[PDB]
Amino acid sequence: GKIHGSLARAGKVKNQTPKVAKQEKPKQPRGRALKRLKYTRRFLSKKVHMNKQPPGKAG
Amino acid sequence: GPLSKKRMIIRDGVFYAELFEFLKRELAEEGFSGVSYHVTTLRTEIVIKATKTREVLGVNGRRIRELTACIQQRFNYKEGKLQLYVERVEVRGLSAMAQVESLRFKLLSNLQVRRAAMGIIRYVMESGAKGCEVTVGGKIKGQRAKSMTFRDGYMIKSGTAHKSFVDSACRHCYMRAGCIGVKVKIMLPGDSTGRNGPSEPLPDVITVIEPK
Amino acid sequence: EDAVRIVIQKALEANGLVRGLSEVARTLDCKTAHMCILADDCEDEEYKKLVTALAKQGNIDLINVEEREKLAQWAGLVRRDVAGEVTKTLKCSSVAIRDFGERTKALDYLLSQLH
Amino acid sequence: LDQWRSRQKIGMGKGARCCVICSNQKALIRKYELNVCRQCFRENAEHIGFTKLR
Amino acid sequence: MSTYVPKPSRDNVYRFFFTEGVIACKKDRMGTWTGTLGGNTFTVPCIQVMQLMRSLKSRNLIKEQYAWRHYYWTLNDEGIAYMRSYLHLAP
Amino acid sequence: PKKPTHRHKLEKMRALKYFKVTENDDGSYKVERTRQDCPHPQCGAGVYMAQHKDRQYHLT
RNA sequence: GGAACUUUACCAGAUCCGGACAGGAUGAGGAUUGACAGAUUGAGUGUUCUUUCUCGAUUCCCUGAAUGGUGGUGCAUGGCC
Ligand SMILES: [Mg+2]
Ligand SMILES: [Mg+2]
Repeated sequence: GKIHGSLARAGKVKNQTPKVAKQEKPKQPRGRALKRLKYTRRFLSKKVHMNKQPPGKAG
Repeated sequence: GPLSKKRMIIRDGVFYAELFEFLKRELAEEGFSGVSYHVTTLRTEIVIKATKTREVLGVNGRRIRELTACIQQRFNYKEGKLQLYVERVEVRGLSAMAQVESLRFKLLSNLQVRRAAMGIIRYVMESGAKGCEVTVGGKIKGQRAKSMTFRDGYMIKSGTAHKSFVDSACRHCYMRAGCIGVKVKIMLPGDSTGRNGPSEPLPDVITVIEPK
Repeated sequence: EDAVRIVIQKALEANGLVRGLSEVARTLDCKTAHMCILADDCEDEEYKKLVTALAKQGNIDLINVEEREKLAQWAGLVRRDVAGEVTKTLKCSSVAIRDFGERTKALDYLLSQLH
Repeated sequence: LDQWRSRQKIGMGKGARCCVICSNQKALIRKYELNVCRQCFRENAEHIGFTKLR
Repeated sequence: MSTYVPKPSRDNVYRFFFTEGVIACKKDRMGTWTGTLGGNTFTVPCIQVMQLMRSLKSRNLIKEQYAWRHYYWTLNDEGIAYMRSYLHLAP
Repeated sequence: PKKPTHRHKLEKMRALKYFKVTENDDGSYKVERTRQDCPHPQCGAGVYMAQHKDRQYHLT
C-alpha cells in the first residue's frame, strides 16, 4: 500500500534492541582533578585526533 | 615419437608462462622483474631479474636453493639439469614490474594513496624515464569506489609500438575493506643496447642530421 | 630397570617398536621380535604370562620390571603439558623390541639372560 | 565405501578436462593440446607467445 | 581417496621433505605424488600430502605458495628444528 | 525416516584375538593358536581368521 | 552455453569430511581404520544393524574455531569486456 508505517509499530526498534548493560569502570576524578587528567593526556603526553579509533571495516 | 615443432613451441610457452607465475607470487617482495631461461644439453639455465638480490638469494643462497628445487620437483628435472641465477636490474626506475609491487606495499602499510603514488612518479622520473603513469582504482575514499590516475612526462598509448617503449604491470592490493588494483606504466627512455628501452627512435621522430 | 630406559629410546628412533597387548603377542608367535620387556607385577588377566610362553618357546629374550604403570615414562606415551609433568599414565605393560641397540645392548646381555 | 569418485575415475567427459592455470572446466582451449581456459588464456597469451597481429 | 594418513607414509614423506627441503604437489585429488630418496618409490597419493601439509601449516611450520595447479611447501627455521626431532637426527 | 548410527569400532575387552590352554610353559611346547591364516594372500604372518559361524575372516 | 553420465549450478535420495590447529575428558589393560557372509538398501553400497577379525596412534568424543561453496550482494570492489 501507500503507507508502510502504523501506530501499532510504535517503539519497534527500542523493544528489539538487544539490551546490553554498562560495565563496572571505577570512577574518574571529579572537579579540579578531572581537569588535571584532561590536561596531562592532551598536552604533557604527546592533526591531533582526540578520539582515534582502531581500524574497522573501512580500513 | 617426438612432438611436432608446432607442439613444442606450445609447451615451451606454457613452461615460461607457468614459471613466470610462480616467481611473480614468490618474489613479489623481492622486487621480481622477469625470467629468461636458456635450454641446452647438460643444463637448463634460469636467470631471475630482481631488485633485492640479497633476499632472493638466501643467507648462503638458501632462498634460491629452495626456489631451485621447487622448479625441479614440479617440472621433473633431474640432478644437474636445472641451474638458477639471479641478476639485478641496473636502474630499478625503468622496471614497471618492480615499482608496482612497491606501490602495492605502500598502500598495504596504510599510507595515503596520493602520497604513495607521487613517490613512485618522483622516483621513476628522476631515474631517467621519459614518462610515467600510475592508476589506483578501488575503494580509495569510502564505501563507493573511485579511480585516480597520476601522470608526468610523455606516454605513447595508441600505437602498436607502445609494446616496445612502455613497460606495464598491474597488481592487486588486498585492503581490509575490499580490493584495490594499482597499475604502473613507464615509458622507456633510451638504451640503444637494449639495457632498458629500444635501439631505434620513436616511429614518428624524423631527426634530420646536420651536414659536415 | 634404568638400563632398560636407554635401550628403548634408541628403539623409538628406528623404527620399529611394538607396544602393549598386542601384535607383540603376534610377533612372538612369529618369533620375529628379538627382545622384549613386560610387567613383573600382576595385573589384568592375572598376568597370564602367555608372553612368558611365547618368548621362551620362540627362544626370545624376556625381562621383567615391577612397575607396569609408569613403565616407559621416557618414551612419552602419556600426555604432556608441556610446562609441567606428565598426567595420568596409561597401561603400556608389555613392550616388544626388534630394534637398535648399539649403546647399552651389550650391557643387556648380562645376568646370563635366557641363553 | 570407496565408490568415492568412481565417475571421475573414468576420464571421458567434460568433467575430466580442466584449465591447467585456472582449475575450471568450462570453455577451455584444446587446440594444439593447450588445455587452458578461455578467459585464463587472454591473460597469458603474451607469455605463451601469442600476440594479436591482426 | 582418504586423508587418513598411515604412519609409514608420514615419516616417509617427512624423510623426503627434510632432505630436499621442499615438496611440490599437484592439486589433483585422484592422482599420486612421487618423491625420491634414491629409489623414487613413494607413490603417495596427493590427497594425503595435502592433509600432512595442512596440519603442518596450521602449526605454522611451513611456508605455502600456490601456482597454477601446484603447491610449493618449504620448511622454516622452526620447521627444520621440528623436523629433526621427529626423525631423531643430529644437528 | 530414522537416522542411522554412524558406527564406531567395538572394543574387544582386553582381547583382540587369542591363543590356547596350559599357560605353565615348562619347556615342552609353544602355545597353540585358535584360528588360522591361509597365507600369501596377502601377509599370512599375524593374520588370524574370524569365526563367523566357524567360516572365515585382511584379506588375506 | 552443440549439457545423455560428468559437466551441474536444479530436483528426489544416499555417502564422505576435504571440521586444520588448539583446550578438556576416554586411551595402548586399545584411540581407532577397514571389511567376508546375511538383514537393511535403488545398490554382490559394511551406510547401518548382526557377526568377529584386521589397522596400530594417523583417529575419535566434547569446546573453541577454522576451510569450502557455480551461496547472496556486479548497487561494496579489483581485473577484463
Ligand atoms: Mg646460486
Ligand atoms: Mg587434440
